[PDB]
Amino acid sequence: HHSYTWTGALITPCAAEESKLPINPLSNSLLRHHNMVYATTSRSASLRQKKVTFDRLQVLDDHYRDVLKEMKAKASTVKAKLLSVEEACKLTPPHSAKSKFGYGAKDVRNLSSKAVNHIHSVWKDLLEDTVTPIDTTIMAKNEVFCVQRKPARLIVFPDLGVRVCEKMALYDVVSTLPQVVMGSSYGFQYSPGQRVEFLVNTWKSKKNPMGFSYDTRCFDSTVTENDIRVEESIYQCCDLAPEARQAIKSLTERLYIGGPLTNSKGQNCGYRRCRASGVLTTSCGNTLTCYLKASAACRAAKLQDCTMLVNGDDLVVICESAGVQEDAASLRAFTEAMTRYSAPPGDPPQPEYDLELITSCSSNVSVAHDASGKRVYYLTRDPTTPLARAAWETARHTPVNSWLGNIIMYAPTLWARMILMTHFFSILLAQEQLEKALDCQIYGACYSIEPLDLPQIIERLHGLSAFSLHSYSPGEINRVASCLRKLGVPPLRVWRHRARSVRARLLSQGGRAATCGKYLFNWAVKTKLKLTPIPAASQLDLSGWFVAGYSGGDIYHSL
Ligand SMILES: CNC(=O)c1c(-c2ccc(F)cc2)oc2cc(N(C)S(C)(=O)=O)c(-c3ccc4c(n3)-c3cc5c(F)cccc5n3CO4)cc12
Repeated sequence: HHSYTWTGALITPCAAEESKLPINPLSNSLLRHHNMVYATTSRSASLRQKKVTFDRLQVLDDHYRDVLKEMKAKASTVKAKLLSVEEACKLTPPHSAKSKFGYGAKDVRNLSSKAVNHIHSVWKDLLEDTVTPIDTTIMAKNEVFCVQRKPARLIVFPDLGVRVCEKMALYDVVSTLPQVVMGSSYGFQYSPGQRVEFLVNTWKSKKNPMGFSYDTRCFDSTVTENDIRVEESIYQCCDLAPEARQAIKSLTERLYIGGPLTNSKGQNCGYRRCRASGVLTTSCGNTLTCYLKASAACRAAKLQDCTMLVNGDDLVVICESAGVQEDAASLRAFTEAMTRYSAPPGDPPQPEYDLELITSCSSNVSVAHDASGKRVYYLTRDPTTPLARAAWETARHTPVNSWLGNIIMYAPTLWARMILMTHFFSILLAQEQLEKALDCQIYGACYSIEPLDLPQIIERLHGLSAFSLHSYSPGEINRVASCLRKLGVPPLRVWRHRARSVRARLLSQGGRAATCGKYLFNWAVKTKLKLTPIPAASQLDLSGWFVAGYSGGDIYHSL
């Protein structure tokens, strides 16, 4: 019952891999301690192979099926549509992996005869054959990190044409079903502001609250054949088209339950009998399965009035405290129940009695005050990885503009404001590329964002508060200042002076650039300005952004 089977054929790269941090003329103005930033190469694969390969034992009790019965009752109310070849195509990222059958993401998007005809052929094959496994490619992910070295994380994905077909059958399912099944617990519906709003309102809803995060070790590898089959039965509860029922049935048996692994060179690396990293249903499946096992463990553990938040594999449980000795006991029962459902933790879960001490998705809640002195809750994180990736992106132009994702995800934070905005606007001005749109991958999907749109984007994701925050927690300020010392990043005082300049430079540019100057760098001035909401913000079409998450989803959005 192993998560993976292997042959001995190595996981081979598709290109040349740079491990050591590239050095520009701009590099030293951001990060001086270069020997601390590295990128994971395919050389590291053999170590992840070991970690992600283990046997899984599942013991399903009455709490599991009781919760499943309920999830299916909600699922039965969902009606989902079969996406047109044209709709799924228009949802393909432009720099998505090409097909082995002579067409690319650009071909797919422009609706080329060659591309359209193959998608039609793969779809037909899906409807006629429900048993032949579908091949997948195994790739080592080249991600940037800081010291104190991780091995290369792995991505399993099917051919371009299968990804278009997954979208036709399940894009509407993954979009509408999880909120119906999980309610306010489906994390992927919330904008960062909506999420902080949810946790606080939830933390407050409890007379005496206790919360904890639960992180399963290699969650993808803990997902079993029953788990994947159980998810299919949730999808099949929807009112679907017969063509969608068959295609979902086919994709499950032939791709989702598992299949063979192949490298870039095309050698059989082995077999997968667990969750694929690069399938549409990764984010959605992991959310439903994590919620199902967690909900059932709460019952098992007898946790009092538990509200939870599920985001893929990241889980947070906020419940009514029964007492410190009781909560800590209840927690070990939760872990024991979880373990039985084949989802044990990496490090054990700790009960927390302060919302600001729970960490999930590498983030935690913090406080600052808006212009009028009012306490404002925002999500923050340790700036170490965002800053090390920003240093990598200072010298190398990447398909993922980590820093732009970071600015969009963490606009109200001290560090995103003072360092990421300041540094990258300085670069954009120098290169005259403020108006040049950038594809940026955020925790799944790909977004085409024009930097000039950051003020209006931020206002709709965080509010005007983000441009007015001050009086940050000392704990936050110290986490940031220690990180800057660790990485050799100039002190925050240096960034306020540079920001005054970038601000002045943006204002002298007029229009949208001056709107970027006025709003993003208003913290830098002593003689502040009282900001108003931006007219263009309400006119931005953010439909389909936060309806759901799409891990290996291969989903694209534009403005
Ligand atoms: C179960 N755990 C949680 O729900 C999260 C917790 C938490 C839970 C309990 C706690 F006590 C303390 C923290 O913090 C999170 C931070 C998160 N960010 C990284 S952020 C600050 O919102 O941008 C996310 C998250 C996950 C997936 C996403 C996004 N965000 C996200 C933002 C985003 C965007 F701004 C534009 C476009 C796409 C976007 N996505 C697409 O996918 C989830 C969580």
